Amino acid sequence: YVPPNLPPDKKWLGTPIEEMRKMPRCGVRLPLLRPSASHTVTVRVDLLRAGEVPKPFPTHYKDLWDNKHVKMPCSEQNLYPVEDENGERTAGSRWELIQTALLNKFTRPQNLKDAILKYNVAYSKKWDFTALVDFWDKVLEEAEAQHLYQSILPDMVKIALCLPNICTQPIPLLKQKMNHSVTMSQEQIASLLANAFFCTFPRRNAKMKSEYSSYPDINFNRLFEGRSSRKPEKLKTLFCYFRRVTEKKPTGLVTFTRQSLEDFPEWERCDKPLTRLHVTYEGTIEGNGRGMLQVDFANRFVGGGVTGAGLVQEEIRFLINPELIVSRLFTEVLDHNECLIITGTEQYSEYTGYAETYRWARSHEDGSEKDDWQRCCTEIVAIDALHFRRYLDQFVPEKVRRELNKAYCGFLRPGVPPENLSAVATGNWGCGAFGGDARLKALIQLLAAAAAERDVVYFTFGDSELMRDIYSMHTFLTERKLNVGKVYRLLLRYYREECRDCSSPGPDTKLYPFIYHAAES
Ligand SMILES: Nc1ncnc2c1ncn2[C@@H]1O[C@H](COP(=O)(O)OP(=O)(O)OC[C@H]2NC[C@H](O)[C@@H]2O)[C@@H](O)[C@H]1O
Repeated sequence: YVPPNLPPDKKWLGTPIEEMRKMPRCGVRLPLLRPSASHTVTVRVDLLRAGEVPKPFPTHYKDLWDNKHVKMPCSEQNLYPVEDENGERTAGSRWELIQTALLNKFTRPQNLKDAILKYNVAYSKKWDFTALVDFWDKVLEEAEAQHLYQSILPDMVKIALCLPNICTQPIPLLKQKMNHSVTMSQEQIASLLANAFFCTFPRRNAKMKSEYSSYPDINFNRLFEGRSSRKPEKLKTLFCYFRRVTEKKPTGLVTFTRQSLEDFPEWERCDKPLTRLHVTYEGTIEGNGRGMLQVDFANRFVGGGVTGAGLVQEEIRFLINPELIVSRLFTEVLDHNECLIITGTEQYSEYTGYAETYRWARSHEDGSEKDDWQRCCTEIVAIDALHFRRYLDQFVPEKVRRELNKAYCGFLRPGVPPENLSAVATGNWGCGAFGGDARLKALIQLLAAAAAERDVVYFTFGDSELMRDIYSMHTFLTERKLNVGKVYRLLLRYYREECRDCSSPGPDTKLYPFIYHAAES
């Protein structure tokens, strides 16, 4: 069986995009946003009104310095040792120290550094600031850099130091196995990120295995190091944010939910049928999946290398929607059965390129209308694929079972009637830096979505052959009436037969050919 040749000029195939369900239009009436055992809410829900920056709850700063919550910098327990009159050691408030370090003009880059390091003295002789020093003096002109130091940086310091009156409620850590949600103000997030920018957060820098060894970086220290060329475009994009939220205090709310599923489908038996597909080689997930569930091609440590190294799908999403970065403050690494769902973040910048082609394009005025909880109508899910080192590895059932489960966990929304759930807006998940095969993930995903009762929208990101092969396969499986079960079974029939005992680094027969042949020929 060789697949039927399809319309050679057309840009998309399958169900027309504008027929897929999308929020807010498809959404269930959200209930009274109340705090609960599983939902921390850090603003005044009674006072919550369109256009008005939310008042934080409770009104005055309550601190928790422990292993259940973020260790806020401004805590009275954030200490450093100090010699007294006699030489005997006492503790000094690190917060005060920070305050009086950052309340100074920064008229050169050397100053900002001096500042950050005044509290981070252990890393005086470990933290490179080239990238910054370069950005300020060489990449930004007299005009731009003047606006940065008498305006933006001081504005950032203001919201940074207002933290205790902004994030008055303790932020719990979203640990492994917790099914928990946090919802906080865009304003609150900007304060924390401002703090992140000034490398303010305590106990989050150990090379040595610490308490937070299990969590991603959050201080921005690494954005300052290296002779890397993409650092500046990164800075341009984050300042675009810091400039937008200092000038006009944002009035939205944002929700982070960790999801852990303990019980999965018995895929061999799964009776549910395939869902509707729309696949296109133009568009992008952020660009075109307006209203749908947009996937983040995530690292287990969420956000990937946004604070320093990387600059691919996730890092990019996290830069254009910087409010996602704060997820790193409190989200432990993802186990194989976990994900992070962020409803509410805004897009502040537009871009061009990818990896080392990345340029900051312009500011973006996010268009998304807000929901019942004053959260933008855009829901990202971060799911982490496996980073396959040898290409065949991924067809081992265990590897397929897993990628299936992750995808599932990221899509499934327990309790929710399918007819309310939007489409999933995805693409070549795990088939870039993580080096997996697109044709397989495509299927896997398409199977998981099926199991989740969510229709898919796949962006092939330029690859039009993929658009066809994808589509061809979807339509072949569908007209031949196949459920998730059989389609899974065949994937293992593929392993046993071409992969299990394979001399070469690649099989003689690719997946789709094999599947086509193995069902109806
Ligand atoms: N905006 C957008 N829309 C749709 N498709 C995209 C987009 N950007 C990239 N892609 C496609 O998806 C592929 C995957 O991007 P990538 O970030 O390389 O996804 P992976 O899961 O393979 O990489 C994961 C790791 N990299 C960054 C994260 O920290 C992960 O640790 C990429 O090569 C493209 O073909």
